[PDB]
Parts: sequence; structure tokens; C-alpha cells
Amino acid sequence: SEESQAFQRQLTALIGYDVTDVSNVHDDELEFTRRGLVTPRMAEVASRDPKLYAMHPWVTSKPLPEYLWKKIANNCIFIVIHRSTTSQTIKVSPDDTPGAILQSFFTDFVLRVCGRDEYLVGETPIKNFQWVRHCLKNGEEIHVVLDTPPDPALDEVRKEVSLWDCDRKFRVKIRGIDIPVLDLTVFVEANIQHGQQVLCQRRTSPKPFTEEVLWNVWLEFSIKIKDLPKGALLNLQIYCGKVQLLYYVNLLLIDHRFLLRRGEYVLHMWQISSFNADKLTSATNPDKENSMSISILLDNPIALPKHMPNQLRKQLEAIIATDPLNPLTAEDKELLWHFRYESLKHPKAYPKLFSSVKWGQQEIVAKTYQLLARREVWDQSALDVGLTMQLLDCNFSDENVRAIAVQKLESLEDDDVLHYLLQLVQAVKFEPYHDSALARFLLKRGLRNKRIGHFLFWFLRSEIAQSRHYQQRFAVILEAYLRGCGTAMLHDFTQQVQVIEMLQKVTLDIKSLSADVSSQVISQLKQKLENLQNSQLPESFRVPYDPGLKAGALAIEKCKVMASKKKPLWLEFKCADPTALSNETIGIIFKHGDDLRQDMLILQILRIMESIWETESLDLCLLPYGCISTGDKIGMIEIVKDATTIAKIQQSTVGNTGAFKDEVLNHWLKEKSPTEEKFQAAVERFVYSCAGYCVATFVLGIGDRHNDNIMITETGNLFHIDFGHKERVPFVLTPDFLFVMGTSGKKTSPHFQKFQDICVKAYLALRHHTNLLIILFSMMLMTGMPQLTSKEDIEYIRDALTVGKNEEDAKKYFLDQIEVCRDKGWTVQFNWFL
Ligand SMILES: COc1ccc(Nc2ncc(CN3CCN(S(C)(=O)=O)CC3)cc2-c2nc(C)nc(N)n2)cn1
Repeated sequence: SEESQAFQRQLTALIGYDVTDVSNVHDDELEFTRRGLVTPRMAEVASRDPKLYAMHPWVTSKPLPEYLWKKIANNCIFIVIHRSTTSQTIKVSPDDTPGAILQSFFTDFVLRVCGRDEYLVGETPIKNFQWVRHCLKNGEEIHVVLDTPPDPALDEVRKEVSLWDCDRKFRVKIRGIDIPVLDLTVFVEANIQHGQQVLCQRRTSPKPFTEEVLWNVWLEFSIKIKDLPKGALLNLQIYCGKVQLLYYVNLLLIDHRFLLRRGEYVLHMWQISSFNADKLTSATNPDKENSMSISILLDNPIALPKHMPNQLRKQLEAIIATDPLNPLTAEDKELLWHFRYESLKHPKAYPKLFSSVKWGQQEIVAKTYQLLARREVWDQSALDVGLTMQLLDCNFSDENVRAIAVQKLESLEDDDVLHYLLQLVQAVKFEPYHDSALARFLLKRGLRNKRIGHFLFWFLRSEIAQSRHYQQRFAVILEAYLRGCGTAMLHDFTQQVQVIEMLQKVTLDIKSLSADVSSQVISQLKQKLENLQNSQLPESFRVPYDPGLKAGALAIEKCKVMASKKKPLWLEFKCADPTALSNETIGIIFKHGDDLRQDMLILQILRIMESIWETESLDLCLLPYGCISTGDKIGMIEIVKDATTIAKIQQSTVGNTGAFKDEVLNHWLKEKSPTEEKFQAAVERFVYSCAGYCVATFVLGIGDRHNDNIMITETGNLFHIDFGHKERVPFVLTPDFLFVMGTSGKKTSPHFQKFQDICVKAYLALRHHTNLLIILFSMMLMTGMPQLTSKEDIEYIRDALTVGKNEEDAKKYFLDQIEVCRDKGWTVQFNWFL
């Protein structure tokens, strides 16, 4: 109907890509994927409890850490409950279920966290609600309101010849290449591929490079048609010449219906700007009028069916015992495959084991599926995310192998999904087909949970906007999601897209008026911001990086354009919630010109490090602020309240010179403390903050930073910013940081001795997750950071995390690192000036 068509116009606007479109396809896969996702969509929409879905109790089921236990008033917490305005505080024990606390009060209505769309409902103890764990973390009082539970009717949705019996060698005709606009010899290269593994390869003869080049030649491969494994790609590449890769493109050999690929294809190609997610894509270049294209012929009803010695033991164990960046040699691979069944008893052998399979060999693949048919130990094992992630990366392309990882993901609690969601979304870039267990998993987990679903939207939306390589796929996943989240959430997303689009318009305009930063330009900002205040910016919108917060009208006076050379918008909003117990504005930086996905990744890895540290009862008070990529080169950043940079603290005392002074920071910290209890706690928070950032930035290899890119709160919380962008330094430990701790150049201190004692505990704790961090780091680089995609860059983290080396020796490596920051002093900061 037409009702279905205005709604399609709406979905398209929410995604920021026209799904129904067919200008950039060469088959029906994306359309097949839309239909195939209807079932998982509906099966989740129908089965989800409408009551718990409307209130999304953000609950964890982890042990409440040792650091938050011994910060309690004897198994009792104070919850302040609010009627109209006035309130009654109630004593409550960590085990008191929410519905039972209502009985404790009444001596149906629901509890909603004052100021937020966050509910304390369902059958979990209150110590298992993240909001509560946050209040304790930041030593604060749990304020809640007696509210009427939201109507689940708002969540309602608008109801809508066998291949193995073929011994032919694989051939492909290269008709030629056409380039609209342009002397050096050119050739086409053709690969049969599975993952990264090039199974078989063929070049053509080099011809003179002109607007059109024709070959009309058959390329016979040595691989047989029956040996082609599902997921196999034809990778066509074009070099010229000591040569250079110019354009590349890919084609699935076995399509989504299990059929061998036949007929004519006129594929549009991508240009090189090297492990890249993009280099694996089944998508062809949309830019018809500017791009190179290859023309090919396939002629081969062909569908695929659906079917020890002590030293060796030691050699095998040592192979299982290595990191995921250690290259397996031929001896290793031949050993793993032979001792296949021993290797299946060890969950950690799996990544290595399935990297030992020869996929260009039908009967070996068959044997591998028999091996998966008998995977009892894997199916029973206690889930490791690091092992699971390893099997969803680029090294694996077999749908069944990848499906054993997704299987393990099914058992993740919703809280743990949010922790890994970003990388899981990125992991979709390694799936051969648009419809996969993983896609379905994300699809349903987002549909089951309003929070996961919120972030899924922005994660996918972000990729759709700044990746031609995967927009089509993600777009199909997002449409499938939005068709299930419900009119309630669809309307939230709408307002949010409305706001960021309006803001971008203002940003683009203001950027043009500048060159440094004027003050009359700020008047033109405040001008156009008022122009939007009535028509037609919606009263209130959810904050993309913090979906609990509803932001209302702008604080126009407080809005400015930043001193940066990409002119970000410093913005502040009223909180739209009348029940909000404060008057603090919501501070958002709105930035155009940088692709923020990179900052997203680092900050997410930072949250992972936190949760890792929670398992070891540590807490290092990092500030991984909100950061959402919302469009093509636009996003928003959470402004951390009461925070100034290190550089500005120097730029104010010493002056705009550069002759830095040690004392300045401690004095700065003292001028901001009401008591000595509030100064030492502030110094204490600096002891962790700094130690947290020191460790983390060193492992990630982003430690060496300009001191204007490090900020501090007035409560002692140090934190790095702007992960967007000669002799070296590991991290940033300056004589002013060391002053706060006590040291004066070459001494020790009551706190400094604790600094190293917290750093090492932190460094070694991350080291217990070497595998996970390695795979996170690599996926970060492969899917999010194309500027640094060499093997040299990934092998940094092997050195940084000191693989193989035992604990005590690695401790000494880290202690040496701190003792390089002592040696270097200020020669780091100083050198940036010119
Ligand atoms: C990835 O892009 C960005 C951009 C900005 C930030 N954050 C900040 N960047 C710079 C500053 C320093 N700033 C200089 C300009 N002046 S001015 C006169 O133009 O208003 C304000 C202070 C601060 C931040 C920043 N970042 C966060 C996350 N919080 C806070 N409080 N501050 C992080 N990432």
C-alpha cells in the first residue's frame, strides 16, 4: 500500500541509505537477505516480554567487586524515593529485589531513576543494577521516583547437478577493463580465495594501459569446481608497471543459494588510496561515472550439497600455547591437522586448528565438518570472548567455523554484549554472505534489548554513512532491526536524526565564516541556534552516547565554537526531564571534519580494559566519555564536567611560553579542594587515573601525547582525549604528575611506590587477557584504521604486552618504562612547539 511506502521513505531517512535500490547490485542477495531476516525479526518481536522490553532494566549478574563491597554501610544502602517533590529515604539491603522494596515503602507503580529513562524492575537484586553500581562507584545517593510504568502498546510494530560431482577446472574469461577518464603496462590478476588464504592464482599478459583494454582470454585455474568451498571469492585485481596495485574487486563463487556463479558480469572497482576489511567486500563500487570496471564471463544448474609421542605432545602444546599473531608454519599446520582429535579436546587449539585446514580440497573440508559434528568439549566449555573473537575475524570465512563462535555468543548476558557490540558489528565486515548467524545474533539481541538496539542503530548508521564498502549490508541489517524496535523507538531515532542534521547544517555554515576563531562568529552561531529553537527542532531528544538522558532546549548563551582548527561546536542543553534532581546542563561537542569511528574504537577498548580490571578487583578510574559517530565525518562527544587540560594549567601560571613548572598542578588541585579530605581523595584519584591511562595508552601504543590532549577534573580524575591524530617516549608521566605523587626528579614517595604497585597490577591483569587484547587491537586496525594497516603496526602489541615472557620479567619491563619517563622529563612536551 501507500501506507507501506511513506513508511519506506521514513526507514530510508533513518538509515541514510535507500535499501530498495538496485543500481549497485549484480544479483539478488541483499533482497534475499531482507526476506530471510523476517523470521528472526518476528521470532524475537513475538517472544520478547513486552513489560521488560519497555523498561529495559540495565542489569548485570557479575560479582560486585571487592572495591565496591568495602565501600558500604554494613549491608545497607540509602535509596531516596520521591512522590511529587518531597521524599522519604529508605534503608535497603543489597539483596532486596525492586518489587519487594515497593512493599517496604507501601508499609501498580514502578521505580524510575531520577532524571533518566532507567527503571529498577524485574527479578534481580538491586546490587545487580548498573545504575546502583555506578552510584557507589562515584560515591553518590540513589535517587528514584514512584512512576507509572510505560505502556507496552507503544512498542507495537506494524504487522507485515551436484557441485561435488564435477571435475572441471575453474575458468574465467577476462573480457577487458574500462576506465572512463585517464602510458604504463597493465595486467589483471585473478584469485580464488578463502579468507586471506589465496588458494590458486592467475595473471594475464601485460597490455598497454589506455581508457579501454581487451584480452578476451580464458584463465584456467588449477583448482577443480568440486574443490571450491562455500564462501570462496573470485578476487580480481589490476596492477601496472616493480609494480603497484591499482583497483580491486571481488565476486562470491558460490552464491547465497549454494549455486556456482555463472554468466556475464560488469563489476565496478575500488581504487587504492595491507590488511583491510574493505579489501574483502562483495560490494561493487557505486560510483559508476568515475570508476574502473572489469568485464568477465563464467561458464562452468550446479549446486553445493549440505554434508602420541612425548615430544610431539609437547610440540603440539607449544603451538596451542602461542598468541594469535604468531604465524603457524607448514610443520605446525601439518601437525595440528594430523593430531586433529587431540586438538579438539583443547578449546584454545581451535583458531590454530581451523587455520590448518586446506580449504581448496573437498575431502579435507568434509573431514573438517565431521570434526565440527563431534565438538562436545567446545559446546560445554566456559565461554572466552578472546577465543570467540578470534573465530569471527578475517582469518576465518567458513560459515560453520564462524557459527561455532556465534554459538558461544548466544550465552552472553546483555551487559556483556554492550561491552563487545562495536567489534561484533565490525566483525560483520568479515562475513562472506550478507545473511549470517552473527548478523542474526546482533539483529535479535538488539531487538530483545532497547539499549543494545539503540547503540546498534548508531553503530550501523555510522558505518552506512562512511563506508561505500559495507553500506549495503549494514543497511539491510538496520532495516531489519528498525522493522522490529517499534513505533516508540522509531520516533526516538527520528528526533535524534532530526537534531544531528540540523546541527550539521549550522556547523558547515560556521566553518565557512572562519579562516583563528573570531568572537563575532560566535554571535552568528548563537543567531542560527535560536533560529532552530522553535522551528523545527523537537522539544527533547535522547543523547546518542547516553540513551538514558533526554536533552531539551539549548543553553544558547553557553554555546561556542571551539579554538580548534576544525571548528567544533561546544554545545550545552537543558535536561528535558522535570524530575531531574540537578540543574547541570548536558555538554556536547559537535564535530565535523574527522571520522570519529576511530575514537569510538579506542574508547570502547578502554571500557573493555575497565571490565577486565573489575575481574581482578582493580579499578583505575578511566574516563571513557561518550563518543558517537553519527554521519559522514560528523559525530558528538560528551563534555566531561569540571575538567581542564594540562596545557592550559601551564598556559595560565607560567604563561604562553614553554618553560614548564612542576609545582603548578598540585597547587591547581589544591585551589579546587574544599577540605583536605577532598584534596587527598583528589590526589588519590590522580594516582589511579594516571596509572590507568599510563598502562592503557602504552598497550594501545597511543601513550606519547601532547599534554593539551590530556585533561583533568577538579576532583583529581586525569583522562586523555582526542584519539583522532624525532626521539620517542612510551607514555606521558611528567614531573608535574610526579609532583602530585611526591617525587622531585630522582626520589621515591609514599604514593609513587603505590603508583608502580597499581600500574604493574594493571599491566599484568591485561596480560592475563593477552589473546583478547591482541585480537581487539588487530580488528581495530583492520576495520577502523586504514592509515596504519601493515604487519609492522600490529606486531607492536606483541612487544608492548611482552608475550611469552613470564610475569616477573614483564613487571621489570614495565618498571623500566616508567624509568624512561623519569629520564626524559619535559623534552617530550617541549619538542612539539615547532
Ligand atoms: C575527537 O575530536 C575531539 C574534539 C574535542 C575533544 N575534547 C576536547 N578537546 C579540546 C579541549 C580543549 N578546549 C580548547 C578550546 N577551548 S574553547 C576556548 O574553544 O572553548 C575549550 C577547551 C577540551 C576537550 C574536552 N573533551 C572532553 C571529552 N571533555 C572536556 N571537558 N573537554 C575530544 N575529541
